[PDB]
Amino acid sequence: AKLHDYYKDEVVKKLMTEFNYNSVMQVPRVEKITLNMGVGEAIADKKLLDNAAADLAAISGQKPLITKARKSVAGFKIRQGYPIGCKVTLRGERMWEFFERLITIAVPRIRDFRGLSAKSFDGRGNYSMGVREQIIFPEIDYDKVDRVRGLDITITTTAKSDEEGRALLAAFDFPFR
Amino acid sequence: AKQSMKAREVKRVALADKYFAKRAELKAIISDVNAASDEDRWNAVLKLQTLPRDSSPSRQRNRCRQTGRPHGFLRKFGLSRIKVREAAMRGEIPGLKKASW
Amino acid sequence: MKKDIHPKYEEITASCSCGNVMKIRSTVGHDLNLDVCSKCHPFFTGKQRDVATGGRVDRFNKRFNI
Amino acid sequence: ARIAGINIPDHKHAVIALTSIYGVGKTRSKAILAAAGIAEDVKISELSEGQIDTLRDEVAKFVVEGDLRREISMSIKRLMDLGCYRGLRHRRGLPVRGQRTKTNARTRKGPRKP
Amino acid sequence: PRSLKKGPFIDLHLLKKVEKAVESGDKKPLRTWSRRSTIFPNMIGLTIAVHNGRQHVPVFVTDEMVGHKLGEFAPTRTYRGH
RNA sequence: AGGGCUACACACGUGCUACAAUGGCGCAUACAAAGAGAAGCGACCUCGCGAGAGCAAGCGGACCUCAUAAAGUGCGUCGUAGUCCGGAUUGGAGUCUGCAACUCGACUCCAUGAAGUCGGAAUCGCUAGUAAUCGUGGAUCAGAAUGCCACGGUGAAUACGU
Ligand SMILES: [Zn+2]
Repeated sequence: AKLHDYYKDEVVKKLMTEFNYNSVMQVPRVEKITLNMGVGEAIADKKLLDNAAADLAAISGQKPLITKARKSVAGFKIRQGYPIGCKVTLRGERMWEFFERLITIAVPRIRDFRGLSAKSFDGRGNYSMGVREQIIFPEIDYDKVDRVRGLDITITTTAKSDEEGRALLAAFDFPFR
Repeated sequence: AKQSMKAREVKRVALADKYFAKRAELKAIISDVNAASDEDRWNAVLKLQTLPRDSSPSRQRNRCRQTGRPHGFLRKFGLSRIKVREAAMRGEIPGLKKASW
Repeated sequence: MKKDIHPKYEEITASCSCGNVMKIRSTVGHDLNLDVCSKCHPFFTGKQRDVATGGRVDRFNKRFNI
Repeated sequence: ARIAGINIPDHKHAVIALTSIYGVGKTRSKAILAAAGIAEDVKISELSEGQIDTLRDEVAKFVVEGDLRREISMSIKRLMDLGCYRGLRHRRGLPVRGQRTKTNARTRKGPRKP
Repeated sequence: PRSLKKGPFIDLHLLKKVEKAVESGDKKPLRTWSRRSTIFPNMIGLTIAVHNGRQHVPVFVTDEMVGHKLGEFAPTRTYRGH
């Protein structure tokens, strides 16, 4: 992923100045991106989770990890150990490549794209967003699709403040409406 | 007697006859091949819809003179079948009489 | 990582009406022909029309009325 | 017969067995039969292969079974996708072209099941 | 359909209000009534709240959302089933 | 100002079209009646398959326009097939009117052209130019009818009887 190179070089170069970090290891890093899809309604059908799984499998070049409901719950009539999710862990170049892919294909592909948020950072420069529809990715057919299922994302970084993740993502020219 | 509907009709007819001969030629600008469809007749349409749509002769229902009825109207007499039949019986329509053949 | 379970991640081409062509890996497979990118995108510009981005201007000059 | 990927019938007037193309009634049938210059009431089995190839490369100037089928498909697809009313009539599989709906439209809806 | 010789149809207030917007903002719609006005490719990117008889239902103008009428995208009767 | 009266799981009622060779198509070809016609008819002419458009005479009319009647007749064609029956539906592209044709106009061209193989129980109309069918015009009407009214055109059966 070029973004990875760009990070390592230009973003690295920028941030050492931007935070005045004395040790590159003290410098933040994007360590992983987790795409969780809280299917939830997989209590209804397996194939929707499978479709969601096919969806999360098609979108990113990495077979998914099908999450399960931790405990059973009446609020959602989910039984414990049940597959009410599906997610993938992108890290490394796949992470970066899907990253470039994302911010340069699907972000335009947003309906009435008004800019991406700047605050859904979980407190440690780990960002978290919500995707409402998968069709923004051209890995999708949009005609042979089954749903408009989104997912949520937790881009977990080695940045440690929300602001640092913000700055880091700004280094990637994140929209940050 | 619903003088609201009848005031609407009279008001509509009055303004259509006021701004008459204007939407006429404003239409003449538009069914003619000139004006490039974008220079004169196009601006002309703008002027058309500035002109009260309530000055068009199609908004009129052509209501009966005595009663202002929307339906059953007849362009020959200007009155409903009812008012006209009563007059026909009374003889105030010269020459008219029940046909039979 | 594992094998034979992970989707195929070949590098395809993102050639958009933006006119930019990018080589990303994905599960697409084919050469991808696009409409808009990180460039030639509204939010990434301030221009109305950030690129032809659809030639319906053609029909709009097929009916010319301005 | 195998023209345009289909198998237009044989022992049939040329104009008529030309109407078998999804996109050619009788009008376009005649149109092609003329633009290639072949008699109408010549049956299909009455046609040589030079005229057949002539037809092959003459019908080509239209949209054809799969192409046209697909084409109309994508048209309705833009209908649906654009989010319009006709899109909704189409979504429902209802009269789209402005028919009455409380009783008729047993064509789009299908017969009186309920 | 509409005669070509006649052109498109759109209210002047709509055009001018539209113009002042393409002058002076991008962020908010207009609350119109003219379900019969046409959609110009210049209105693309807007999400105008068009009337529908009682409510100003909003419609985001896109490329393909060009050749139809404002009334085409503000349905008037709410059917749900029997 | 908009929308609704046009909504549509549905039932019914009228009416339209068909399911075909006594017919479909193509060709040619004649016979009406009536009425309407001036913010109309509108000849011709010209453009446009066409919707129509321009041009536009005349006509307030036993005179000018609607305006060819259709059915028919003869030629061929189709050859009994969901068919060269149908022509629903749908797509596209138009023409027309109107401030305007999304709801919610009409038409034109192209293109798929659906059911549909004559129809349950039941049930309707009619005794002669009638039924039956052909077509025609008029109203309302900016535009808008399969409905209404009217005109002619072909044109039969049976009524034993109670
Ligand atoms: Zn682009």
